[PDB]
Amino acid sequence: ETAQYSTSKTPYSPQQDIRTYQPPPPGFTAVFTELVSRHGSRTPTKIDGADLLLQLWAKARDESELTSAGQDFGPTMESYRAAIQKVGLGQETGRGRQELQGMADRMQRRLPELFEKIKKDATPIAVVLSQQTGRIADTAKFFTARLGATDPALAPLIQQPVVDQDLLYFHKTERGKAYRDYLENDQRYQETVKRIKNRDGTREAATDILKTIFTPAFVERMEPSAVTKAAQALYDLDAIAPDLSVEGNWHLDRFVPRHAAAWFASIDDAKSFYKKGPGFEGSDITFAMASILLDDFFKQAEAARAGKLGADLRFTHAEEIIPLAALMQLPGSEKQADPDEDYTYANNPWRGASVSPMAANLQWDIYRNGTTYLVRMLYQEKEIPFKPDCTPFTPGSHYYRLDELSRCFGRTAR
Repeated sequence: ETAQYSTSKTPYSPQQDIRTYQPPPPGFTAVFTELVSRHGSRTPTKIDGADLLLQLWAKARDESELTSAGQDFGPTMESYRAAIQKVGLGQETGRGRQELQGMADRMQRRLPELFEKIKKDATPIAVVLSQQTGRIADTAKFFTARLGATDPALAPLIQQPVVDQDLLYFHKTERGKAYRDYLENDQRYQETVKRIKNRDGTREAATDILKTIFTPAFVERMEPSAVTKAAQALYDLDAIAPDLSVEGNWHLDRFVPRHAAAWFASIDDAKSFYKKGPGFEGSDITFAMASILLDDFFKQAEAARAGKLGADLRFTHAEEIIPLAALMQLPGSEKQADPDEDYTYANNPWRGASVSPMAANLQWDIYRNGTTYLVRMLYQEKEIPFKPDCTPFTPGSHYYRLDELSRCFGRTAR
């Protein structure tokens, strides 16, 4: 566990040791692999919350309304702010680099026979991006540079990156138009978000957060709206602090009680569940747009039978991984909400931390024996089954015939 209450800011950790994956059936050897990964751990995209808190802190300091621990909040947040600005807002941290390096390491150690075959055949390793610059391009570079550092003979086969916004940025392209209209205009969705936001408990959690730093009287002198906003800002900065573990340790949990973090995490997860995840029973508005990416996993696997491509490496955002997982009914995303019963941690398994942590990723390994192609799926590098109407190669197996997967996803008849 890299973090307990950070939802989709949770830093990455592989969820299985590669030595415990099921081995491929006898005579099957790796011939293709393909990946889609969110960027690694990053800084906040905005600094305004840090300045809001630093301005509030300076006022309480001047009024002599700081707690004992609150004395150190100013220096702590100034230091944290400076580290964020030195990395750059919305940019990859040193932990994010380490995350992608680790994923590259385990891919090469998991499929040594594939990378030998790729060098034998001179087949390319494609690299595909959601956008041309930023944390996305750096994420890909962390991964591909590690592949080439471990195996310099692989480096000339790794292709220069290309951008495919329909494939890896669909929530912001034309594919996402109906989805965005739904968010803006659907009354049931708007009512549900409002209900989540108005859950009783935020005011108490917010005051519990501010009271680590400020006297109760200072907190009561604030406008309630300002209490909510400052507490949210501090929860957010505490939530993402683990992403910056390489840059420092600011012990921001001093200022966010655990019960308050748990509350704010449950609010974030509920909102994201409806905005981006499985959503309401019977509706695919939040994730049908991801069909192009599921399509592509199939398209590239079938192409690999044609011997063209060695591996396909794709890099994108949570806003692509989350809907892909709901569309595929991956573990954690298989349960849509009854409209008469709002999402809660008790009635639904969906969590940002497990569905879409930083460097959230899905991988398919394709193995061949004669004319038979088997697929094994890794999710956060845990070996997982496909949805239950897909039949494994043998009972209990995590390997699936590629033509069985095409059938059970409706691409073919049999």
